[PDB]
Amino acid sequence: VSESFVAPLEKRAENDVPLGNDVPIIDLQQDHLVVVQQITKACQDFGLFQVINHGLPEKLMAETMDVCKEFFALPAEEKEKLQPKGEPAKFELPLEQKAKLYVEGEQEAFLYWKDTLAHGCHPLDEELVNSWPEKPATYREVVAKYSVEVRKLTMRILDYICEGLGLKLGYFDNELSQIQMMLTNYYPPCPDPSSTLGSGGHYDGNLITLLQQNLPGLQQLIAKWIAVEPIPTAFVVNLGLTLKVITNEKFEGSIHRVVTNPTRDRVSIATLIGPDYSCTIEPAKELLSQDNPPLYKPYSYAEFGEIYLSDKSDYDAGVKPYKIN
Ligand SMILES: CN1[C@H]2C[C@H](OC(=O)[C@H](CO)c3ccccc3)C[C@@H]1[C@@H](O)C2
Ligand SMILES: [Fe+2]
Ligand SMILES: [Sr+2]
Ligand SMILES: [Sr+2]
Repeated sequence: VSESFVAPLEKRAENDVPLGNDVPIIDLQQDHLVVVQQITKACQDFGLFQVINHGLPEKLMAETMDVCKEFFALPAEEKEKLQPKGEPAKFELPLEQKAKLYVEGEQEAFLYWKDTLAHGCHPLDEELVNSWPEKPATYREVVAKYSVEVRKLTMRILDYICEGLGLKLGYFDNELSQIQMMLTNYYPPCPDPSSTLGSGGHYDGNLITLLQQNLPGLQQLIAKWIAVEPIPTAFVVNLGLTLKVITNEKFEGSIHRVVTNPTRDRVSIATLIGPDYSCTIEPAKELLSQDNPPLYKPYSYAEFGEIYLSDKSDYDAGVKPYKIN
């Protein structure tokens, strides 16, 4: 592989990462209180769980994976239409909601073995959808339906979380969930998987992420890495750094990475829901007391975003400046 993609020695993945047998798989068609309790335990102990029988149509999940794979099968001349000034966009502010192809890495500067299609999904209007990919022909109609359904499921999970925390229902149904970035991640086969990463270890900076996958490669840090079993009809729920802060660390954030494969490609669909850049983030005042003092001072999501996207010296470098007590 090009030296551009060689990860620092300490960040390279070992070849035999064990299956995470303790990753919670939560059936959302259990009794209401059982679902609340199981989600609450998973958020407190792990910060990563899968949801099944989640009410999002399996046919739509399959049709969305199909059109996402079809997009990444498009020729160069079509993909160039999503490369501003002839190259992929960077994950930096301002993060625009129009569709672009993105490159990502860390500055021992190296690049992730990954192509990402990203666009906003909320609110859905003619202007936003007109800024989505023109090809494949069915991308817009399928992904419009998918984005509405994934948001519906995310808001159900956030209200289960509200009941678990003792927050009012709809606590996150506001500016805290206003941004919905859909990241379609393409991992082509890699000649040297021992030296590269599809995605370096990270928290998602946002509130909550739902991830759809068909093939292995996703791993979680529990200094022990575990493999997250692909269930094609499930969503992986990753709690973000923003929810870790708002819950005053009552909930864990998911630290995860993606490893490369020498033989086959992989497509994942990540729906990243979180605050508008104008938001002020702080521990929920409703949960604070002399026994539970705030561990973070209030901060600008925009200010956090700039640090989160640039400083990868530590997983929580984004929130380090705002730590108190
Ligand atoms: C591996 N990368 C991490 C950083 C970046 O994330 C983003 O771009 C999100 C998109 O909501 C973001 C969150 C919080 C602040 C700024 C950006 C792109 C991807 C994600 O999987 C997480
Ligand atoms: Fe992520
Ligand atoms: Sr180009
Ligand atoms: Sr257009």
